[PDB]
Amino acid sequence: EDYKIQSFDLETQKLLKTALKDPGSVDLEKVSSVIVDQSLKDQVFSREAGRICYTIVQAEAKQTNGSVFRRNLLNRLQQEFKAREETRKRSTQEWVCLVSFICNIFDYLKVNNMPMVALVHPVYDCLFRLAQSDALKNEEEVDCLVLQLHRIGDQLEKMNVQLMDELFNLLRDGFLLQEDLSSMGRLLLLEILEFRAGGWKLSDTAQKYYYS
Amino acid sequence: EDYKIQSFDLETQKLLKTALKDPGSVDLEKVSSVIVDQSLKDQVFSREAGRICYTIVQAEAKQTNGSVFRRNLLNRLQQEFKAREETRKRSTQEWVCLVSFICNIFDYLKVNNMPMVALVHPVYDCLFRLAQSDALKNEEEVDCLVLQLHRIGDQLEKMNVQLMDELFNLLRDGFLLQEDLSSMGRLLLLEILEFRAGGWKLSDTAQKYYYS
Amino acid sequence: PLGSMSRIKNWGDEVEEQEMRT
Amino acid sequence: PLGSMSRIKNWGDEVEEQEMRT
Repeated sequence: EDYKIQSFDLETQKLLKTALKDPGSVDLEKVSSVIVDQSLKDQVFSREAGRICYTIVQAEAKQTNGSVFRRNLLNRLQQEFKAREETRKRSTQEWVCLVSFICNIFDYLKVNNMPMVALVHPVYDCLFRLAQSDALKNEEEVDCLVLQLHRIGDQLEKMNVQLMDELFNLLRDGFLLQEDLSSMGRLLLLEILEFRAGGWKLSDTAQKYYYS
Repeated sequence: EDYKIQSFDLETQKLLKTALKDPGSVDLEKVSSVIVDQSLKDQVFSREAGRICYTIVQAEAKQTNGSVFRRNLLNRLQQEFKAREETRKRSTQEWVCLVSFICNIFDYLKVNNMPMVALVHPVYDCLFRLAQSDALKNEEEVDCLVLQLHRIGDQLEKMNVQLMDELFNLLRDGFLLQEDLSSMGRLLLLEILEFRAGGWKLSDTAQKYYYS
Repeated sequence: PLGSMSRIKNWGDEVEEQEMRT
Repeated sequence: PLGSMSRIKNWGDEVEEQEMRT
C-alpha cells in the first residue's frame, strides 16, 4: 500500500500511481528513469523502491505480458552499478543509496519465485567494496553494509557461500586489525558477526546488548 | 585408558592405579588429596583428571556402594574454590589449573547421568572472574576462560541461561571497550562469541579463520 | 552470433535467460 | 536441625541430596 513516494514531485506521483494500474498507458522507460534517479537521491526511497518496482513489473506482466519496465530498470541500474566507484567519489550518500536500491531490487523482484542470479555477483561486488578499509572507516558505509546483510544476507549466502565466507573474513579483519574503525563501526560489525553465526537471526540477548 | 598420570611420583602412580581396581584397599581420602594437589600443579593433569576421578567414583559405587572418594574430592575442591582469590594472587598458573580441574569434574562426574548442580554456580563464579578486566588482560586467563566455554559452555547454559547471558555481555564489553586486551585475547574472545552464537559449535569458515 | 555485443553481459538479458530457463 | 552447620553448604552433601532426589 505505501510505496513511500512522498519525496516525489506531485506530477510524478501521478505518473507513478498510473503506472501501477495501467503500465501500457505510460512511458515505462521514463518511469524507470525517474525511479532510479530518485533512488540515488533519497535514502528512505532507496530502501523501499523495490515495492513499487515489483508492483509495476507484475502489472505489466498481467496487462501485456511484457517486461519492458523490468528491462529498462535493470539496464539503468547496471549502468549506475558500472559507474559505482565514480559515484562513490562524488557522494558517499549517493553510493550507499545505490547499494540499498540494488539490494532492495534483489529482495523484491523475483524471477519465477526465485532470486535474480543476474544480481548476485553485483551485490557481492557492492558489499565487498563496503568491507574495504577505506570504506569501513565511514560509519555511513558500515551502516549500509550491515543493512544489506540483515535484509538479504541470508538469501545471498544461499546463492553463493564462497563469497559470503570471504566477505566475512574481511569483516573480522577490519574488526580486529583496523584502528580507524570507530566505536559505532565496531558495534555494527560485531553484531553482524553474531547475526550470521546464529544463522542470520538476532538472539534475544544480542537484541538486548546492541539495541535500545 | 590414559588417565594422564605420568607427572606423578612412581609410588603414587601405583596408589592411583590400585584405587581404580580396588578402592576399598586404599585410603580414598589420601587418594583424593594427591589428585587435587597435583591438579593445581600440572596443567595437562588439571584438564584431564576428571577421567580418573570418574573411574574411581564408579569403582567405589560398584565395589562397596560407597561415595566416600567422591565426597572427599568434592569437599577438598570446595575448599580450594573458597580460597580461589588468594590462590590467584599467589599464582595465575595454579588458579587456571583450579578452574580447569573444577570444570573437568563438572564434565566427567555425573549424578544419575545428570550434571552436578552443586558445581553450576561455582563454575560461573570462576568464569565471571576470568571475564573481569583485570583477568582479561592476561592471555593465560583468557585461554583458560575459552577452554571451559568450549568444553562445558553448552552444558552450563542449559543449567542456567541467565548467567551465561550476563557473562557474555562482559565478553562483548571487554572486546569492544578494553584497551589492554591483547591481539591474542581479541582473537580468543571473538571466536567464542561466534562459537556461542552458532549454538556452541565451530563453523567450517571460523575454523579456517581462527586456527592453523 | 557468438561474441557479438548482443551477447555482452546485460542484466535485462540475463533475467530473461533465467526466466525462460525456469 | 535447621540452620545448624550440618546444613551449611557442602558440595558432597548437595550431590547426595541430588542423587537421592533423582
